[PDB]
Amino acid sequence: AVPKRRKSRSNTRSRRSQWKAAKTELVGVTVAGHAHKVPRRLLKAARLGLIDFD
Amino acid sequence: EYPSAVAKARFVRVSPRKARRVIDLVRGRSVSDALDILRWAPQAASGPVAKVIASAAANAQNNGGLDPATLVVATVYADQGPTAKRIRPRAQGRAFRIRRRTSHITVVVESRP
Amino acid sequence: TKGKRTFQPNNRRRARVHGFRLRMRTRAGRSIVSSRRRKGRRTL
Amino acid sequence: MKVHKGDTVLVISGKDKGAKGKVLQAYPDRNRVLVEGVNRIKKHTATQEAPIHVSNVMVVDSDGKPTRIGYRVDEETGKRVRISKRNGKD
RNA sequence: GAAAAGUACCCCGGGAGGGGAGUGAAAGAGUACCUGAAACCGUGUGCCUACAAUCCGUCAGAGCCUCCUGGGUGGUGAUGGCGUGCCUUUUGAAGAAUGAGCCUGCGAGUCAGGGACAUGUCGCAAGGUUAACCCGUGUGGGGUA
RNA sequence: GGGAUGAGCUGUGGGUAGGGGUGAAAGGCCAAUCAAACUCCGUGAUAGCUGGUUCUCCCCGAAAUGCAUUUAGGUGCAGC
RNA sequence: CGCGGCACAUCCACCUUGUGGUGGGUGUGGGUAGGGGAGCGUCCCUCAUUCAGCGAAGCCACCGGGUGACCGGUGGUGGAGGGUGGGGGAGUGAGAAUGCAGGCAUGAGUAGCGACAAGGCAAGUGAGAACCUUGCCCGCCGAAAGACCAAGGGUUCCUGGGCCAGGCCAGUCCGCCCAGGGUGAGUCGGGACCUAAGGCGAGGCCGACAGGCGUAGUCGAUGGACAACGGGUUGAUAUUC
Ligand SMILES: [Mg+2]
Ligand SMILES: [Mg+2]
Ligand SMILES: [Mg+2]
Ligand SMILES: [Mg+2]
Ligand SMILES: [Mg+2]
Ligand SMILES: [Mg+2]
Ligand SMILES: [Mg+2]
Ligand SMILES: [Mg+2]
Ligand SMILES: [Mg+2]
Ligand SMILES: [Mg+2]
Ligand SMILES: [Mg+2]
Ligand SMILES: [Mg+2]
Ligand SMILES: [Mg+2]
Ligand SMILES: [Mg+2]
Ligand SMILES: [Mg+2]
Ligand SMILES: [Mg+2]
Ligand SMILES: [Mg+2]
Ligand SMILES: [Mg+2]
Ligand SMILES: [Mg+2]
Ligand SMILES: [Mg+2]
Ligand SMILES: [Mg+2]
Ligand SMILES: [Mg+2]
Ligand SMILES: [Mg+2]
Ligand SMILES: [Mg+2]
Ligand SMILES: [Mg+2]
Ligand SMILES: [Mg+2]
Ligand SMILES: [Mg+2]
Ligand SMILES: [Mg+2]
Ligand SMILES: [Mg+2]
Ligand SMILES: [Mg+2]
Ligand SMILES: [Mg+2]
Ligand SMILES: [Mg+2]
Ligand SMILES: [Mg+2]
Ligand SMILES: [Mg+2]
Ligand SMILES: [Mg+2]
Ligand SMILES: [Mg+2]
Ligand SMILES: [Mg+2]
Ligand SMILES: [Mg+2]
Ligand SMILES: [Mg+2]
Ligand SMILES: [Mg+2]
Ligand SMILES: [Mg+2]
Ligand SMILES: [Mg+2]
Ligand SMILES: [Mg+2]
Ligand SMILES: [Mg+2]
Ligand SMILES: [Mg+2]
Ligand SMILES: [Mg+2]
Ligand SMILES: [Mg+2]
Ligand SMILES: [Mg+2]
Ligand SMILES: [Mg+2]
Ligand SMILES: [Mg+2]
Ligand SMILES: [Mg+2]
Ligand SMILES: [Mg+2]
Ligand SMILES: [Mg+2]
Ligand SMILES: [Mg+2]
Ligand SMILES: [Mg+2]
Ligand SMILES: [Mg+2]
Ligand SMILES: [Mg+2]
Ligand SMILES: [Mg+2]
Repeated sequence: AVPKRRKSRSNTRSRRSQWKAAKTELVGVTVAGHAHKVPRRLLKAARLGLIDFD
Repeated sequence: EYPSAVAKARFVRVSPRKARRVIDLVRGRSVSDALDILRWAPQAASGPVAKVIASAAANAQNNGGLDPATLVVATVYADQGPTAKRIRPRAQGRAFRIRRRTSHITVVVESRP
Repeated sequence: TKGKRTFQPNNRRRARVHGFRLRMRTRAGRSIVSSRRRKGRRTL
Repeated sequence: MKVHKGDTVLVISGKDKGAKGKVLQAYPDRNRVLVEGVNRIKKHTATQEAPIHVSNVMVVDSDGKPTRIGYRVDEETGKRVRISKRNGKD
């Protein structure tokens, strides 16, 4: 099956605006005396210093 | 109304739509917060955009001489650059068209309380 | 003939069927060579 | 060409009107000359002078006033000698 | 760009790219470069919009917003009515007949001939006109076949 | 799945050329094209057929009938 | 019907009573094919005139205007040509031709990312590593998924660099990009030896011409003849050094 007609701007945008990135939950951590912000699931690794902070 | 700095990353090799997907997470936040979200966003476009905000913040602090801590990405937007054109062979002798889309990413940060 | 394409290269047969000396052996061939010179083809 | 290297010329058109100058080198193919002090170009380090079109300079007379020049024959060699107008010297 | 004067130096960046400086009349000319339209893609913003069936407009019309002096612009448009795309081709198409995704550019009664007919107009007029050709820097003057 | 010492398969080199070739014959094949290849040229072939033919306004404004027609979805003349 | 604007045809009265204007009547003004009439806009030329680096064209916005095509003004942008009028001439107007070229949408961040051998960990390099390097485990082919030659390709080989294109992801890697280097023969495979099919073919025969065929001859390997083995070595050649 092929598109019968081109979508209007409105219909294309209504669908397309729903393609967005999932926001990551971020929490504050303090390792080595300095503050940083990391995803919550990576807090354990952040405290063990296993997270390259860039 | 607020002192500001601009950075542009021109002809960056990411689709404008994917760049927009990753900048909609950081539009309007502080520079430090935006850099953290982009650090932790799995989307590959987060890299280039992150260094665009970093460059804008650096311009603000070095050329503008203003405080990095009070700095917010006021307006970030990705528009389309030139698109390269490639041919991908398909079945039965058809040749389809691939588009290498590039982006121009503009960031304006301003300093404000 | 499954899978075998029409052009099987062989430079000696290319030269003996389409080569310059083959062209020059007939008036039609010389006409072709002069026509390609006149058009300005690099390859004659 | 009628403007050679050694002779001094006066700029008659451009930014530096009335600029006395001496031709460092002539480019007859491009019809330009390099003149001392003319269109001082501030080049970024890592300030020099850029060539000026020969139409914009007139050869000085070595007797003051600028001039157009023509030629005559010296009768000794048969060579055509560059000479001035306004009493047609040198 | 008139001229490479083609952006030294500093800063972010692995680079790309950019910012500040600097050159330039101009960088609203930065070797992706004159002018820089449209399609198309964002970002910001004013109004509307999540109980409504919409050829997408039109007329009526509140309310907001904006800019000027209750009034008038400009934007929007709750709500009411009316309202079956364009082209081709058909007796008849909104048609579920054809063609068109969009924009920009291009794409179709032209020219020749003392041709033919008819007309408008102008010159000369019982006449009119030359053709080849000849002579002239020409578009002018000759040239009666 | 069929043949697989044979009317076998296959390499290399060669020959047959377009009303011609070749065909254990299917109008098969002759460079992904074959009831007559391909290219260039005649050539801007021709098509009573289909499509298209671009700015404006003002005035008037049809026909889809007759006759004839290798004619009937064309055309001539008439009618309008 | 009322009030106002326009137009066409026709009539009547004044003004050089037809080139016709003015006023007033009267009638008329849906329209496809089609006929007739009158105009708008673009470009070029000529003549005159007038703007233009104190800013032309083109483009954009806004405000105005005309019965229409359309027009003007102002501002922005821009950087060298325009405006008006009498004429002259058109490659003079597009929305449609499954029209042509280019750019860009829609589908859509969708399908797909090319065999059903299968990857993993540690370490390294690096800005960046699922994919590159090293080691080790695991698995797969093994009448090939191994090693070679011919044809074909043409430098893809090696070294050192590179990493925005390419590689169906990424890439620090690469058959990609760049530079330099690299192929050594009396014996190998060919020629300088031989001929097959077939090709060309002195003269020749035949044919209006074009040309066809062919003798002598001369080519033409896929065949005949012909003298090398083993080992070592380079980053890259080796029956060649
Ligand atoms: Mg194929
Ligand atoms: Mg001059
Ligand atoms: Mg700069
Ligand atoms: Mg600047
Ligand atoms: Mg300056
Ligand atoms: Mg300018
Ligand atoms: Mg461009
Ligand atoms: Mg430009
Ligand atoms: Mg509601
Ligand atoms: Mg209903
Ligand atoms: Mg309505
Ligand atoms: Mg009809
Ligand atoms: Mg029908
Ligand atoms: Mg339809
Ligand atoms: Mg429909
Ligand atoms: Mg039909
Ligand atoms: Mg269609
Ligand atoms: Mg079997
Ligand atoms: Mg059996
Ligand atoms: Mg068997
Ligand atoms: Mg049959
Ligand atoms: Mg075939
Ligand atoms: Mg035939
Ligand atoms: Mg003909
Ligand atoms: Mg009528
Ligand atoms: Mg008729
Ligand atoms: Mg009418
Ligand atoms: Mg009426
Ligand atoms: Mg009509
Ligand atoms: Mg100026
Ligand atoms: Mg200006
Ligand atoms: Mg023009
Ligand atoms: Mg206008
Ligand atoms: Mg203007
Ligand atoms: Mg202008
Ligand atoms: Mg004009
Ligand atoms: Mg004129
Ligand atoms: Mg005209
Ligand atoms: Mg045209
Ligand atoms: Mg168009
Ligand atoms: Mg079209
Ligand atoms: Mg197209
Ligand atoms: Mg889908
Ligand atoms: Mg999938
Ligand atoms: Mg694969
Ligand atoms: Mg690792
Ligand atoms: Mg096994
Ligand atoms: Mg075995
Ligand atoms: Mg290699
Ligand atoms: Mg290498
Ligand atoms: Mg790469
Ligand atoms: Mg890649
Ligand atoms: Mg002979
Ligand atoms: Mg022969
Ligand atoms: Mg022989
Ligand atoms: Mg031989
Ligand atoms: Mg052999
Ligand atoms: Mg080797």
